[PDB]
Amino acid sequence: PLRLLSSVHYLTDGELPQLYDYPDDGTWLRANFISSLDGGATVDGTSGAMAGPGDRFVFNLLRELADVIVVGVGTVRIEGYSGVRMGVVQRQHRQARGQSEVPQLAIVTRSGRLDRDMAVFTRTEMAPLVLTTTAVADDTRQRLAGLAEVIACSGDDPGTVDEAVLVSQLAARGLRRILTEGGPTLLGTFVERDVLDELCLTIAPYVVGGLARRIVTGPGQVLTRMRCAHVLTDDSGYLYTRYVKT
Amino acid sequence: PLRLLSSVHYLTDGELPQLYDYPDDGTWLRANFISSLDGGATVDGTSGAMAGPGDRFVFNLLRELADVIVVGVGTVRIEGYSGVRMGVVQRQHRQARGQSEVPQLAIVTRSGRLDRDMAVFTRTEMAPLVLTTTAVADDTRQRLAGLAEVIACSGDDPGTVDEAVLVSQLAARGLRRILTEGGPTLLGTFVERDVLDELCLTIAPYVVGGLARRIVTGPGQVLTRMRCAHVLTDDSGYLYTRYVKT
Ligand SMILES: NC(=O)c1ccc[n+]([C@@H]2O[C@H](COP(=O)([O-])OP(=O)(O)OC[C@H]3O[C@@H](n4cnc5c(N)ncnc54)[C@H](OP(=O)(O)O)[C@@H]3O)[C@@H](O)[C@H]2O)c1
Ligand SMILES: NC(=O)c1ccc[n+]([C@@H]2O[C@H](COP(=O)([O-])OP(=O)(O)OC[C@H]3O[C@@H](n4cnc5c(N)ncnc54)[C@H](OP(=O)(O)O)[C@@H]3O)[C@@H](O)[C@H]2O)c1
Repeated sequence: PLRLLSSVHYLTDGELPQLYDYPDDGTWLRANFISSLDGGATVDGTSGAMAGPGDRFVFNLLRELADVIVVGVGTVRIEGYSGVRMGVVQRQHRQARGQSEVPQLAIVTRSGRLDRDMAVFTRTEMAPLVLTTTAVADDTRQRLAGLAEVIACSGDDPGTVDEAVLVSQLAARGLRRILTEGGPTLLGTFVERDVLDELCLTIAPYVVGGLARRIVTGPGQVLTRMRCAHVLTDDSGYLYTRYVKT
Repeated sequence: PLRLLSSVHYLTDGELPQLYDYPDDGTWLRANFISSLDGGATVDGTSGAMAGPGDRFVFNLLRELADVIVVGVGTVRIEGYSGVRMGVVQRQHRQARGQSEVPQLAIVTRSGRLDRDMAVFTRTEMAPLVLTTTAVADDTRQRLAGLAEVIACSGDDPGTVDEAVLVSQLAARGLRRILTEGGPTLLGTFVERDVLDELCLTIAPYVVGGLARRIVTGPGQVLTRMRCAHVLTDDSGYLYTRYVKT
């Protein structure tokens, strides 16, 4: 029944993208998170502490592959989101694949209460998308004129975001290779709404104790089976897993 | 940097214990938990739903190997703990290793408010240990006379349990191969107190959303590095990991 996993293959620069390729067509919502062994998403309020040697490799790759990075407004402020920096070689590979040189950032907010003075609009090569509700879209649009394209992502209720709508709105703009890196609330809603296609999860070899929240938070409770596509490791005992929805 | 993990070896009946052996001497506190990809310890309030094909294999093995199973009084009630059932072959292998035929159960409680009428004392081959505080030990001892050996596990504060003391009290009684299966509060305190030597964690290939709590709960925040001793898998995409403290 049980099989021992072992390192059978060293990954170099180029086999790595293959492992994390998006499907050749269709919208694909990929999440990339890190957590402790005991499910803590945070250490001292952020994720960067737990980050593996591999983790920044993988984190960067997934960004390189994404058409858009979708992020909750909470993570933007907390993780200090600025523009998606692509290095010269990253830009090259993106252009080679026919994508823009830098992935778009898309910020999800139900409230739309994004300060014009927010950090996220400032140090960036590209104006973010703001994914919000039909209700607040117009005001948000005017308030953020010149700083962000504001997109209504309501489905039926104009006062909330419909996550499948959100996904289709991004697809609608050719941003079908979607990466989300947080936060837990956002991820929680993707999970609740069953629109998460893939979870790339770094499991950091730490226990952090009970204080930390999980990589998903919120009222959602589901039981979505996923298929383990791969587990990578490094010498530091990290697991870089990639699971795709059944 | 990254290595692809793959199934290199089929585990049979007998190589499995080797992977999960306790050190030949010394006290060893091993936890065995299961969680979802997104760190949920529970589904609908229990853990059994997520359980792999492998998971009951491993769960049983770890029990077979343990001198004592330490459990919070919460898990006892919630998971419906009765006596540790060992099958005839399990008993045999335990005797072969010089252990009692059935592992002892040890219930941790600060309050000591264990009903004499509790389920845990009833359907069992062996009287449980009750690990509690110096303060309530005497009353708990009298109240549970005939049903459980009550052991004070205070260190300095007689009103709380000192987890290192708890471990030594079990060692003191020859129960040095310790398995805990919960709950999160208990595990949280083992983690807080840095007495957890090993975490065997089943990662079930599900996301469950934000409602679930983690396999550790409580106020504790630590950053304890662990070494990945092994990752096993099955066809169902479960990971049966074993991490030992650095
Ligand atoms: N371990 C990891 O991998 C990881 C990764 C990322 C973040 N984190 C951590 O998690 C924490 C942040 O948590 P968080 O839950 O507040 O982050 P968040 O999900 O990014 O932010 C929450 C806010 O974003 C908006 N939002 C999220 N989902 C939405 C939805 N479905 N529809 C409309 N708006 C939505 C809402 O904004 P409005 O209030 O404006 O409506 C919501 O209040 C930080 O500590 C961060 O470091 C950890
Ligand atoms: N996914 C998994 O692998 C897994 C495994 C096990 C359990 N669970 C789940 O977790 C839930 C139970 O959570 P829980 O935190 O209440 O379980 P718990 O830790 O077993 O029970 C908590 C209680 O046990 C006692 N306790 C725990 N740690 C103690 C300590 N260091 N010192 C003194 N007493 C201590 C206290 O009893 P007193 O109040 O009497 O002082 C405490 O209130 C259930 O839903 C269960 O299914 C999940």
